[PDB]
Amino acid sequence: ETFDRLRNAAPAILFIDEFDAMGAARGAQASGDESASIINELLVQMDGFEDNRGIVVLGATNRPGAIDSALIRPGRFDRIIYMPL
Amino acid sequence: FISPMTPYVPEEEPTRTPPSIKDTGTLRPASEWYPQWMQYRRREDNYVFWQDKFMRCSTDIPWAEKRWTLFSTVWYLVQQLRFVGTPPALRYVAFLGWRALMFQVYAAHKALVLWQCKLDAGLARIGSGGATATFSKTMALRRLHWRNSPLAEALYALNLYKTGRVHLLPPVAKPIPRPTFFWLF
Amino acid sequence: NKAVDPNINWYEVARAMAGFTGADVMGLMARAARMAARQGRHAITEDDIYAAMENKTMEATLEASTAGDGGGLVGGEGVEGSPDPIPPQLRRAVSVYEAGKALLAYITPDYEEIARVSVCPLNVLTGFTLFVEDEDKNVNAILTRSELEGRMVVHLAGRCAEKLVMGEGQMTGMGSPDLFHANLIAREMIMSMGMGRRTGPI
Amino acid sequence: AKLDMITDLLVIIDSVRSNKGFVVFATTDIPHVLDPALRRPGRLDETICLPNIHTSNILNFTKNYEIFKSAKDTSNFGKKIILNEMQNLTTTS
Amino acid sequence: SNWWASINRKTGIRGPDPAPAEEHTNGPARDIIGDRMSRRLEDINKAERQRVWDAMRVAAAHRYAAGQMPAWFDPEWLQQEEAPLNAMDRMRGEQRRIGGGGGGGWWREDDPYWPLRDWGDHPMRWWTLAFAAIMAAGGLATSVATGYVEPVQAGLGAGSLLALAGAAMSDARCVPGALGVKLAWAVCALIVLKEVSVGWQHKRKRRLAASAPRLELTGLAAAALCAGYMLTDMSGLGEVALPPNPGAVFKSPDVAYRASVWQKWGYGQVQMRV
Amino acid sequence: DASFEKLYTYFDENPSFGEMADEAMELERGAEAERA
Amino acid sequence: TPAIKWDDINGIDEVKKEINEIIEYLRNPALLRSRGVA
Amino acid sequence: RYTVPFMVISGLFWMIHTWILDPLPNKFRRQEFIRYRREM
Amino acid sequence: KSFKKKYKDKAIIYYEVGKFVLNYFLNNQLTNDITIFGNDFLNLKTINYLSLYNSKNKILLQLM
Amino acid sequence: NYQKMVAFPILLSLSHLLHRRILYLFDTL
Amino acid sequence: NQFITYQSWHSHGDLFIDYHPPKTFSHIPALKYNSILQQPIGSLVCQIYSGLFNKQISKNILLVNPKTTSNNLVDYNVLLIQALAGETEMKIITDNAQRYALVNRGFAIGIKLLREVFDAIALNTPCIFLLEDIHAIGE
Amino acid sequence: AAVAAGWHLASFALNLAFWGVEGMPPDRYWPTSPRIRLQIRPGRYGNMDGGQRVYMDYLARSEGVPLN
Amino acid sequence: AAVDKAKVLEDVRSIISTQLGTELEKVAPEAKFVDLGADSLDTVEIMMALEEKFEIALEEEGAEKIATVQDAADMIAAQIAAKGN
Ligand SMILES: CCCCCCCCCCCCCCCCCC(=O)OC[C@H](CO[C@@H]1O[C@H](CO[C@H]2O[C@H](CO)[C@H](O)[C@H](O)[C@H]2O)[C@H](O)[C@H](O)[C@H]1O)OC(=O)CCCCCCCCCCCCCCCCC
Repeated sequence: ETFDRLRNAAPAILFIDEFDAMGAARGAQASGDESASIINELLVQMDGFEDNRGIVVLGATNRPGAIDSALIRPGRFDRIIYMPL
Repeated sequence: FISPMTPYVPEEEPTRTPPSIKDTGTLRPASEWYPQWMQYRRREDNYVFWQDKFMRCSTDIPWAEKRWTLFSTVWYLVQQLRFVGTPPALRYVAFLGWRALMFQVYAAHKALVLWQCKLDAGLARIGSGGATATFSKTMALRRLHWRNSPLAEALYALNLYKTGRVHLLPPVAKPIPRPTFFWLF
Repeated sequence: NKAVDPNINWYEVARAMAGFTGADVMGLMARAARMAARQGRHAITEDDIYAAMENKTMEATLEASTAGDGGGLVGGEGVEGSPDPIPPQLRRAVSVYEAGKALLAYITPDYEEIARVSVCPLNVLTGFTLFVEDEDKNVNAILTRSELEGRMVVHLAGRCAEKLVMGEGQMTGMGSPDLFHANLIAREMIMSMGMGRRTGPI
Repeated sequence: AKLDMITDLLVIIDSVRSNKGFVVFATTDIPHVLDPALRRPGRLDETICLPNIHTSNILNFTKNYEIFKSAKDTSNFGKKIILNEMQNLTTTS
Repeated sequence: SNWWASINRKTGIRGPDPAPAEEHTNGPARDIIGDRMSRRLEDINKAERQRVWDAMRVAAAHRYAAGQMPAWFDPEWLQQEEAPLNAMDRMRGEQRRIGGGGGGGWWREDDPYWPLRDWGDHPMRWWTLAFAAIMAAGGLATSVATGYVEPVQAGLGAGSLLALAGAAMSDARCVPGALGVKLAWAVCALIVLKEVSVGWQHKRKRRLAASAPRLELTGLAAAALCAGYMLTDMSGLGEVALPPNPGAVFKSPDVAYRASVWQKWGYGQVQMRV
Repeated sequence: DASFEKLYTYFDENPSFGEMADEAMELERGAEAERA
Repeated sequence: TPAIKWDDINGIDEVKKEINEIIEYLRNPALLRSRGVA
Repeated sequence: RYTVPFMVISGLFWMIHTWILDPLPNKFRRQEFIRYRREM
Repeated sequence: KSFKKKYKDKAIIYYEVGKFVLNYFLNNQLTNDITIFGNDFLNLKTINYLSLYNSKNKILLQLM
Repeated sequence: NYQKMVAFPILLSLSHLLHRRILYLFDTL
Repeated sequence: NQFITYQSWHSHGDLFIDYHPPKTFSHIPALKYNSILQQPIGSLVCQIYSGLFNKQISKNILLVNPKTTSNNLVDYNVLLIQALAGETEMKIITDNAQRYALVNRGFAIGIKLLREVFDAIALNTPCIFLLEDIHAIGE
Repeated sequence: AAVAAGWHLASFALNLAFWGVEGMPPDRYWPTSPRIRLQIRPGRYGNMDGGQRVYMDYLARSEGVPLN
Repeated sequence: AAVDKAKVLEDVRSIISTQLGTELEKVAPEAKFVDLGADSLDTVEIMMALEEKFEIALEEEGAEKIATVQDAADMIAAQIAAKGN
């Protein structure tokens, strides 16, 4: 529903904070149907088919190496910006 | 200014794909799959049999063969009807018939080349008296491999008929480049 | 089931395949069909099967001598440490090396007999002699001093031959694994098997 | 770390031969740590080694050059016509 | 003969044969990468240098015709066809290694295959000039003899175009040569088309079966000239074709080129996802 | 007498970038005109 | 949907161009594709 | 006149000819197993 | 102030000039028609090839 | 001339377009 | 754009079948200079274009690209397989074997997941499986 | 009538010589699924949990197994 | 390209013998075709048969200088080596 609303109001800059809540993989959390379903839906909504014209998703994270090999694959979140001091 | 002896011969881009590594060049049908000389070569140096398929059909396509024109637009329909519009069974039986016919026409061309060798000897006698009565085996293979233009054939025959000189050959004919007329073909 | 040449002595081939399971045999026939395609044939011959065994050995060595940088051993690549037309001096040295190894394995009595000898298999800058063992002769447990000393002679044979032919200064580094193997046999005879006269059984 | 997954990966890879229609490509950068059982026939036995590409002249200039030249015609023969319009003693042609 | 028993490990081990051969270097880099890739790299460098030189002289031509050139520029340098570096490399290679048309004519004494020598012109130059002459003469004679004006209008009018094409084909290594052979083919194809579709007005007869546009000697000669152009040389100006489709650039590695074709073909705003 | 190194240095200082780069520069100029 | 300017940011210098890429992608595509960003 | 019955005959024959003759590339058993194990 | 700049610049340009002079002389002034400017940075694969094969002269060429 | 010469490319194009139009009629249905 | 990334044939894991990637062998000029690649890649392409790859016996092929690339700046194994699938216009299903490196409470959940994936890809034929980093589970 | 029926039989025999899929390349313009060809995806309205059960039963019947 | 010259010579001898009438023995490497009594046109027919058997293009310039069976096999083997390129 978030991505459908975004595709309605579609030039847009959806900013997601604490991406490690959903951008991580199995580990110290109970990785069952829940995280798999939300990451599958994030993958298909970011990927294609539903054309995301004018939609940029800025994901804030502190551990990019903790981001799964599903949202790094060329065509998901390939661009990465490091904020220096 | 920087004239390097030989007058600079501009090397244009190729317009036709180079002939396949399994070709014979002699109007004879090529082999079914394997060109039969690989058995006389070492293994793992026969890698250039698929390296002919690549760069003959994938990676070294001449850009003159990628030209979009009205003739190529029409010809796509013929090729589409041949490949996806005609069953491979009927294509196979037509392929067998064409192979047999091409073998027969190659035998006919080989006999014609041997007769042209006999005519070569006859014209080389009438023109040098009776001394030179041989014939050029390199020119025989040149006729067999279709490397001669009709002008070259006529000039060589005339040359035999009035001065002899069997082993003085015309230049080898260059490959015919692909004709292009703007957007037409 | 498949297409093979009928003039194949499957016993001699199975003798060359001493120490194999059955799925190993199956996969070896599959890659023998691959070598038949490489040579340009649809049918499999015993030459194709022997080339499959050589290809397996060379592939096994190549996936231990390229894992990160490699060098020299895989010639014919078109990249940095691998000239594509293996130079005449290098192929002469490889031929001399493998001819010396084959000759000194032939003239050594009671040795493993030669099935094939190949110069630069898989465009690899060394030769390869396919040696067939007699499992029924000395099972998988028996080594005698005659066999060990003959193996030492045969493994030093290639570098001795290339030293005699190409000269002392033109010897290449392809004799290093065989030299280390001869040194390994001598080290196991002296320090492990207790065949030293002065060292003794310790 | 319980490494019993190897003896099930062997069965999983061996079950592909009973199947038909698809092709599996298993990629790795370290074949030495691979299980030798996994290299047995009926399993990932056929190997296509792809050597390194970071070759300063060869597989950099040739690579980038064919990649650039395969994207467009880059033929400018007709643009040489101005080389035949240089000695007109006029203002334009 | 007992060349062993003197083999010394201290004074050096030598065989009976006095050394194998010599060692050929041809450069450290060519030792490193080998042939078939040194050759490929050399051909790539030569082709790229020639392309850069041709682009440089075309751009220098455009700037010199604009009067935007510095005072040291010599327009005669634009007559240097080969790249200077390739010309120098060819000088190095050659210094380290060593019936009356077109040109002359010898006729069964010496140089017998003189017509096949590259004289600088197209092979069909004298054929198209002769066809222009006979077309103009036949059209004038037919119009004088009958009174129809289609023979002279479709006579001299096409003969002038064929003569201009034959003039342009006198140097068949340039854009005028390619344009001349294309113009000559267009004129001969138009003659064949008119002859086999419409016919000749002065050849109109009473019966419908006697009208019969057909293909007479003029159409046969024009079709033979067309086939002569196709079978001798027509390649050149092959850059002029229909504009590339979005289906060409679907697998193109150039995002900029794919987007340019996308925008030119009206799509433009379709997501690329590459 | 080389006298073409002048041409090479001149065309390295003032090169021509092709029709595609001309189109890209036209797009950039239109963007700066519509933005600034 | 929530409700100091860009020039008020001074802690970054080089990555401002990479962020400017996002600004120009949202304000003007097919210019970003002319810079190779599909 | 003969179009409709021949079209019906060909339609029935090609309905049979992708269910029995020329099905999926001998992977029907794997598909049915997937259906057995996925109804949990 | 600028003499140190002159010394440093002269050292850098003479290093580069001598390196490319040696590269041209070895790779070109010694089929084999187009001028090739071979490149340095031998890797471990190249080092292994030149050490296990070739000769003392061919190693000395790389050292030059 | 032109009798079965201006017809064969046109009939070829008509056959190809007709087949693609039947496929696209299935697609729109 | 005929390049699409639909879900599996079963659909409603998420196998993520990739249809017609926009790649060709012109993307790899390093393929024409490799003697090892020509025979298997050309055999696969000609089997696909002939249709025989539909009815052929499935096979596993190991690919080796040694670890010299800085970070993940375009892996040449996935580049080559994507070029194969794009040239042949064929479904390609990619996966990483790291995601199946799971052992919990003495049981391997990643093994069951990989078995489910290998049994699910059996239904979307013809296709090209691309299992990357087989060393992660095949140690 | 024999000529008309022979024309129809010739068309049917041509289709028989076509037979299956062999000899035909895969086409990026014509995938085997109309949902691939068009852009048809299920969304928020319509999909419900029980629909998985119904989908399972329809897929079992379409594959040809009498289990549910 | 590492052509098996022994195999090439054996098949060349077989072709020469097969065309003419002699056995495989009489066709020796050093034997001249003239010795076998193949006429000029017959030598040409033998070159054609060699081309047909090896599926290669014989090097025209130099076919007037094919004298020995060894020369024929050497030119053929050089062509087999040069075919792959
Ligand atoms: C043991 C089995 C018994 C039968 C087998 C043999 C007996 C009869 C064989 C067929 C009939 C006679 C064929 C003679 C001429 C070939 C016809 C043709 O035009 O040429 C056919 C060509 C040749 O095939 C392809 O041809 C390609 C193109 O080459 C040639 O392609 C053309 C050949 O026409 C041009 O001439 C061109 O110049 C030349 O380059 C390739 O080179 C290959 O050869 C191959 O791929 O095919 C094409 O392009 C066109 C594809 C469709 C045309 C179908 C024509 C005939 C179909 C018969 C079906 C009836 C079924 C009952 C069985 C009984 C058979 C009567």
